[PDB]
Amino acid sequence: TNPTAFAQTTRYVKDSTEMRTLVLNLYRRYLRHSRGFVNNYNLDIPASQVRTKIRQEFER
Amino acid sequence: MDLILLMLVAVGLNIIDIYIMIEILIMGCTVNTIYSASLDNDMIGLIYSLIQIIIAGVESAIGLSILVNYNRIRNSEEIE
Amino acid sequence: ALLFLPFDLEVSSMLPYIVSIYSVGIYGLIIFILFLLILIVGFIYEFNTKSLSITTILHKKNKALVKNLY
Amino acid sequence: MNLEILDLSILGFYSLISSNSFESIAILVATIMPVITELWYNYSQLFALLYTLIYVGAVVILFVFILSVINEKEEYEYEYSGLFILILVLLLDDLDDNESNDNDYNNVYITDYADWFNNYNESDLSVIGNLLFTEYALLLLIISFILLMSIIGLILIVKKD
Amino acid sequence: LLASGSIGVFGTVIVGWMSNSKYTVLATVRTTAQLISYELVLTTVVFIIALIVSSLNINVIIESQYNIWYIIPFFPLCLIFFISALAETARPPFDNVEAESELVSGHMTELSASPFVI
Amino acid sequence: SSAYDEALATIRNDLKLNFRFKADVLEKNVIRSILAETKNLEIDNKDKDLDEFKLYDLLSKMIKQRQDSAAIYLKEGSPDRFRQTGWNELREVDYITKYLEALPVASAEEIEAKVEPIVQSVLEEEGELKSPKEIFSRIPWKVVNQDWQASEGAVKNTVLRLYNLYKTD
Amino acid sequence: QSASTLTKEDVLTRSVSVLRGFEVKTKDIDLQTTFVQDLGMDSLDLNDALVALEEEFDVVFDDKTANEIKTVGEVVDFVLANYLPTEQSINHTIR
Amino acid sequence: MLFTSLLLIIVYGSLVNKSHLLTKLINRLGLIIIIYTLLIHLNINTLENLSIGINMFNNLLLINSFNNTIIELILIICILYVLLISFNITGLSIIDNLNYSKRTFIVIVLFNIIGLTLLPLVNDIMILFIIIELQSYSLYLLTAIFNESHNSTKSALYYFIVGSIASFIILDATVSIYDDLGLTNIQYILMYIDKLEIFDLLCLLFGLFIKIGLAPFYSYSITIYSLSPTIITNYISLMPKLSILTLIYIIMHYINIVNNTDLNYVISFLILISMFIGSFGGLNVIRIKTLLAYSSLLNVSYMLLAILSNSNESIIAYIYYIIQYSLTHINIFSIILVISIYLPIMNNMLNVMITKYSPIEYINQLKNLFINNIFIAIALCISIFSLIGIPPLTGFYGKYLVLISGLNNGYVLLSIVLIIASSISTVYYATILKVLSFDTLSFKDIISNNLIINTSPENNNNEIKPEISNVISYVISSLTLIILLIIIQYENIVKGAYLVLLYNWV
Amino acid sequence: AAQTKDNNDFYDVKTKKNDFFPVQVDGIESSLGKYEEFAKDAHEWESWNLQNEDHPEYPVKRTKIRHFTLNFGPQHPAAHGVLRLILELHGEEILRSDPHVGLLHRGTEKLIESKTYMQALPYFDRLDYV
Amino acid sequence: HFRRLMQYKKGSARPGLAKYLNLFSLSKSQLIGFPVALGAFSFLSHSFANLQEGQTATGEFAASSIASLIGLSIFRTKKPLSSNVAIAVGMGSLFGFLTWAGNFNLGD
Amino acid sequence: APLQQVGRHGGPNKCFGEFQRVVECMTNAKHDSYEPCNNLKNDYLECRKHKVERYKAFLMQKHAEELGKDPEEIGAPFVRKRRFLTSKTLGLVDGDDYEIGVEKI
Ligand SMILES: CCCCCCCCCCCCCCCCCC(=O)OC[C@H](COP(=O)(O)OCCN)OC(=O)CCCCCCCCCCCCCCCCC
Ligand SMILES: CCCCCCCCCCCCCCCCCC(=O)OC[C@H](COP(=O)(O)OCCN)OC(=O)CCCCCCCCCCCCCCCCC
Ligand SMILES: CCCCCCCCCCCC(=O)OC[C@H](COP(=O)(O)OCC[N+](C)(C)C)OC(=O)CCCCCCCCCCC
Repeated sequence: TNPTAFAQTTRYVKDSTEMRTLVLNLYRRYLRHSRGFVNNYNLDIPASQVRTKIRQEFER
Repeated sequence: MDLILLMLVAVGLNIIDIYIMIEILIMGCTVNTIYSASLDNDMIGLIYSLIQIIIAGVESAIGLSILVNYNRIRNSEEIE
Repeated sequence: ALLFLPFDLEVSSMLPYIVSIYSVGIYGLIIFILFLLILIVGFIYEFNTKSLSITTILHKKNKALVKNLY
Repeated sequence: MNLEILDLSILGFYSLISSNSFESIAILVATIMPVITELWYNYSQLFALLYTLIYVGAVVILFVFILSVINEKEEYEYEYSGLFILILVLLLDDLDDNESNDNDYNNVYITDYADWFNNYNESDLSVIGNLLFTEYALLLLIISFILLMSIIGLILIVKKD
Repeated sequence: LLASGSIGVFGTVIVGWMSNSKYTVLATVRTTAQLISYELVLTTVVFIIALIVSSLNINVIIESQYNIWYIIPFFPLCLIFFISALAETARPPFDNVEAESELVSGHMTELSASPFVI
Repeated sequence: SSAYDEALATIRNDLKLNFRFKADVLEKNVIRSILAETKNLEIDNKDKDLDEFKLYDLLSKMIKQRQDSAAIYLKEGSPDRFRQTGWNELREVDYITKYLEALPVASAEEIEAKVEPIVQSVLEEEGELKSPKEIFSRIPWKVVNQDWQASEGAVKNTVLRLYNLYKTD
Repeated sequence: QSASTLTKEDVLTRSVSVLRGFEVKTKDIDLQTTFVQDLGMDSLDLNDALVALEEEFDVVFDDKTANEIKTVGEVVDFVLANYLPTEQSINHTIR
Repeated sequence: MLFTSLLLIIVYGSLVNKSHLLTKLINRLGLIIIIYTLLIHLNINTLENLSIGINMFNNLLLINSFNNTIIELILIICILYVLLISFNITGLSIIDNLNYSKRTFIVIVLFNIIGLTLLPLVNDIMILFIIIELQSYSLYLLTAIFNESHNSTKSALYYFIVGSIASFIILDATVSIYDDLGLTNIQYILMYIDKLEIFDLLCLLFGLFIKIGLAPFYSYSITIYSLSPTIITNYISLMPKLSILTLIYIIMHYINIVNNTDLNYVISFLILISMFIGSFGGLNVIRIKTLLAYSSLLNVSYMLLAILSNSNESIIAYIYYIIQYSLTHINIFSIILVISIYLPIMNNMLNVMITKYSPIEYINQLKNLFINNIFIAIALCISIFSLIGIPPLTGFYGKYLVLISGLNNGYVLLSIVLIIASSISTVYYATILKVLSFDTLSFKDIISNNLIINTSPENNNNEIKPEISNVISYVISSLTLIILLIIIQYENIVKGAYLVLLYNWV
Repeated sequence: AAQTKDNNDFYDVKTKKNDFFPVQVDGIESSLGKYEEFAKDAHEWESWNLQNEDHPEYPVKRTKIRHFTLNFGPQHPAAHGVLRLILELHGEEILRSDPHVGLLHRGTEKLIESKTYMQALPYFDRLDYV
Repeated sequence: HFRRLMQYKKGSARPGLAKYLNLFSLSKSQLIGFPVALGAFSFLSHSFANLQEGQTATGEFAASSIASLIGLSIFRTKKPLSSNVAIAVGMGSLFGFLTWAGNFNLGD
Repeated sequence: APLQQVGRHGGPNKCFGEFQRVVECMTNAKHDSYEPCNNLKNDYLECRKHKVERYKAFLMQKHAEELGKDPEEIGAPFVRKRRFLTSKTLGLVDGDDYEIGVEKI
């Protein structure tokens, strides 16, 4: 079998420095796909608002 | 209107639209052959018209295959 | 789909013979066979090349398990 | 009222404003239909039917290629044109429809006189086949040769193997 | 007869006119594939019958069968004509266009009321 | 500022034509880049009026910047895969020079036709030429806008070019 | 056609404008201008800027480069070396 | 023979398994087929019998001693071209395997040879249209034989579109003539040569001018020849011209009956422009095949002046010129294919990318050929000097015979312009020679182990290993010495061209 | 796995391995001058392109297009009830199948813990309900 | 010109069409200058031919250079005057040479 | 000699005889030049297009206008609708103005 699109293998990270990089990479992916989210889901807000919402969840 | 090449605006902006123009242009030759042959009561013109139709259909297929393979070349990664 | 056009024209080329079979006689009948015999080489060509198959993009091949023993 | 003039007026309007490739494959069908009907009603009903039998099969193959090559480009693009420039262009074009300048050949009507000598009376397709399969049999056999080349040509272009 | 029916094939594929319905689009591809299959066979079979009478008039073909019905000399062609007819009409076992279990309704999945009746 | 406003209208017009007729893409980058530097120029020179000479030094800096960048790339290679960055720099210099030569200012020959009598007259009265600083003194850097019709910098380039020709050491 | 038309002055100029629309300490941005010190961007602000600079130039920073970027000049270097025009349809080029 | 053997080869190629050796051996069978075709054609067709002009196949075809000579020339040049795909051009598999990877290569050539040989014989408008399609379709299929190549397919798309427009122009011209006269046979149409619109035949010539790359339609041929593989460009740039120009000569022979000087002026306008473009076009180019494309456009303009004058001196000029230019064309492309073995290998500025289809793509890839292979470099110099028109090479007599026919007919302007065009085009012909040789002394003592030829192994270190294969070397040697030493037999060869008649008789 | 320079979510720059020799070409010239003398104007000259599209390493930025993705969703006679089978097709050929279930997940296992053994028995009648 | 503007409006996002249209595009001063130069050429060629009871190479040299200079001063305004005269002398010489050689053929 | 101008029933059409007499004249060995066959060429071309005959009708119509002659008084009677080729127009003894049947023969 093959994994679905945009699938990552689960791994338990044991290094806080390596964990921090993985979080920052994922945060960039959320920002890049923000315009895609507005397109697919037909949102009534700009992609700029979507990126703001993403940052709030990462800031929590 | 013809001498200012108005036909260049009537042709669409895809490669396939050029193919359609060629078919229409050749079809104009066959209609002219049928018209003259019928007025003259001449079957040699109608034999010519039949030959034009078959031949014009051959180049339509040959040109299509070139365009088909041209599109395949672009979609060449085919990692699936 | 592309090869449909050459064969469609071949079928449409027999229409003159259908309504003139008697008049042309044996001469037209032999010419009619020659028309079909040249086109039968295209049929042999398509069979031998397997050009009328389905162009799949996946292929299932059975790998052999082997052991590089020491 | 010759209503074929109106049909070609609409077709010329839609050829100027056509944007995507589907509209072009419809301009082709919107062209063969006036040809087939006018051949049917004026000059040759045999070739009106031959056009339908051959061109339709070519049209569908043409249509199926549009599906495999449609590439999103012209749905979202913009065109400017202008309604006034379109209609003015079609008006100037409609002004001059005299393809020939022999006024007597275009104005004076003629007739033919029938005779009863042809007692063996058969269709035009039987005479066309009679000549094509006897006197111009070489033309037929070359056409068969060209059809064979297309069969080989299509395979050597498209087949990856 | 053959020319008129070929136009109906064109009218079927027009439903998937850059449509956003994937089942209509999937059905348009299958209509073309079936047309290529049956069109050559159905046309050639009728031409053999026309060749036996040396006429392209349907009434002459009927009246040519006074002493023999072409089912007896051309029993293989009657099967092939019927097989081609099933493929032309998209009737089972060749109902790959409107396959309910595959493409819900095929090219008709988006059609309702008058366009569906026609 | 009449000439400055007229000049910036042609640059804007060429932007409108470029979008209309889909002219060269690189030209679109040049005009868009000029307008941004013009936007910076307006902020830092308000109420002072904008003569074309101050615009002349703006386009002069753009021309000199890209020539320096082109020199490095045309010696050590462009970083892009198609190796076109170095030539792209020089292509933009041509576009900027097209507008530079359309301003109502003196050409290179007119400015040289006035400094060359000064460079020669310095050398004959003194014998040897060491630095251009002795030639800047005999230049009236107060009234070279309507008698010479040149900016402050275009005269500087003309002297530096002439000095390198005439220098004896 | 399928080649870059980018200059170092344009990429820097477009980079400065995109960085000017953010909340940075100073509007005076050059190649040597650092993100953490001169502009004052924390972890999240920096990646907002990188994605903003991605959209402007239609480029995508790799993960290794993005985590290790310090100065504005490094971005200009990256765009010049990696930018490619997007492929067009089979009809845009030949017609 | 051609038609019968083509059918066997078509079926046989699809039966046996696919391997490079089998395709190469099938190509050699194609070589035998053309040789037998030449022997059979020579055995039955003779110049003395065909002088009158003999009708065949219900007058659909008409062969005379002028048509017959071109047919034999086409068969001979096609023999030389098949040696390229039937033997080793370089001997290294990375380059030579391309010529053996397509099994339908030889089939398409045999398809096109039939179209090439029948086209000059056409005697009816219906068969003129059929044959010109048969020749054109095979050229498109040959241009696209390498369908895994992006440039090869792009060229075939351009070739198909332009060549279909020309064919429609050709068909539209014949339909207009049939509408005027109601006749299809050429000899019947000649009976009404004074009453049909003669410019309906200029439209027919215009479609033929597109297919030979004449200006202003030169753009597509220059583009196609440069993008196609060198093996493909060798064929498609020469073969269509042998047949179409011969057909143009026959059509212009009929046109001159009514002596319409307005038609002569339009053609002179196209020749004048083509000389200007052919000469000035090649001055600023870096690709060798783009340079040769302009050379082809220029030499076609020279031949069309002889075709336009259309007299007794024109038969000799055209016949001699077409023979010697075909040999020069074959010789140059043979050398270009061979000398890819001397290409340096990396181990970079401008990011120059070279593909397997066209290893020699730029003029400066011919650098130091005077050092790598002096005999081949001289052979290339002799061919280039022949294109220049340096006496007593074959190219000199070609220009001399063309000028005689042109000046005899009062074409003072075109004779002067071509001689100016020859001088202008000498600039880019000399640039090839400058690249080959001019840096010999400043580079003679250098260590070049980075060539493509150095990748080849050695057998025993006690044997002598020739660096170039036997067949391709002998062909280059033979053609170069023919070009060089034509003065020995020039008198006898030109006396033969005196006998080639096109309804001269008396 | 990881966003890289030549491969990311939105596009990739695919280059094949070079089958031919890495031929070196230096000193490009025309009959009127060297390449660098006209390279400024060579952008308009297609015959002056040094990069060949047939080369295996020719740079092409290709957008990552979603393959034809079909929802073989619950409203379908083939699916025996509620199955959102997500298929990525190449024409009609299946390339990847993603069966989405839980459209009939009713928490039977959770509810059973709240029932006695006798009360939980009818829940089993409704798992495989044929 | 107005036919090509329609082709512009029909498509401006296609670089291939735009590049080809820019080659054939004529400026405003060329749309006026070209008919004027050709009209002056025809007038002066016929006017001089009437003067000399026939066409001469000198008459064609004068007619072509003046017609060129008139057109050049219209659609080449932003070039030095001596540059336009240099082209006009070159253009006039070509047509004088064309007449001297007997046009396209000596004929009779 | 291939066949040309073949009628729809396989035999010679209206203009074949004109064409045949042109070929016989042009290929006869008794003719020094092609001048004798010039009138035969015009006759064949007149058989197809009737251009000179149409030109004569143009003159007669125009000359009748300038002398005030009525087109309906000097021309030939005609009917434009096939359904109204009635027995009264045809002149039958018991004629009528009712439409004739043209729907199905
Ligand atoms: C039984 C009748 C069937 C036809 C009835 C519908 C009438 C519509 C026009 C039919 C053909 C008339 C000429 C049109 C040629 C094709 C041009 C075209 O693009 O189609 C016109 C149609 C209207 O779209 P519209 O919104 O007006 O314009 C685009 C605005 N951005 O844009 C479309 O894409 C819709 C086209 C639907 C599919 C039509 C397929 C062609 C069928 C032609 C059969 C008849 C032949 C033509 C007879 C009339 C000739 C003018
Ligand atoms: C109505 C539309 C315009 C008419 C176009 C005519 C096309 C067919 C005429 C034959 C010329 C074929 C050459 C290819 C056609 C050129 C296409 C074209 O018109 O593009 C214009 C081209 C680009 O020039 P450019 O100014 O940079 O672009 C315009 C920027 N807005 O500028 C050019 O370079 C065009 C010149 C090409 C070279 C032709 C030279 C032929 C020889 C002329 C001189 C003859 C030599 C003998 C002279 C002695 C007799 C007097
Ligand atoms: C010369 C005398 C001609 C005879 C005339 C009739 C020709 C018919 C040919 C059939 C061949 C065949 O059924 O072909 C089977 C093919 C492909 O099958 P395959 O993959 O090759 O497997 C079979 C090969 N075995 C068994 C050797 C391994 O597809 C089919 O299942 C087609 C099914 C058609 C059914 C249509 C229903 C029609 C009902 C008619 C009611 C009036």
